[PDB]
Amino acid sequence: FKIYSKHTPIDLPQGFSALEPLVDLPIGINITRFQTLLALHRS
Amino acid sequence: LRSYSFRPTYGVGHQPYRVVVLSFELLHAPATVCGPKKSTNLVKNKCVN
Ligand SMILES: *[C@@H]1O[C@H](CO)[C@@H](O)[C@H](O)[C@H]1NC(C)=O
Repeated sequence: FKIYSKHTPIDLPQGFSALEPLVDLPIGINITRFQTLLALHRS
Repeated sequence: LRSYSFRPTYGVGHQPYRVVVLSFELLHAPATVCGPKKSTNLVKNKCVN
């Protein structure tokens, strides 16, 4: 399970930038679906 | 369930021995435990293997 990422400070804009590997995890796990997590408004 | 009665006056045939069992094998996952790569220095400017 590999993750590539990049953090560049400033609808998506227009440009080219290659992303570098961060981690590589020998898990073995199968994936068919995913979701996301968000920080709600409470205060 | 029975108990033990270890005492420090016993003979060798009853003294409590500590035993640990190392059961290890590979999986098709990447090997998360290797061995030693033999130590050795590094030379320069020589045709070497
Ligand atoms: C992932 O799912 C496939 C079937 O879609 C299965 O054949 C395969 O063995 C699974 N992989 C693992 C690592 O369980």
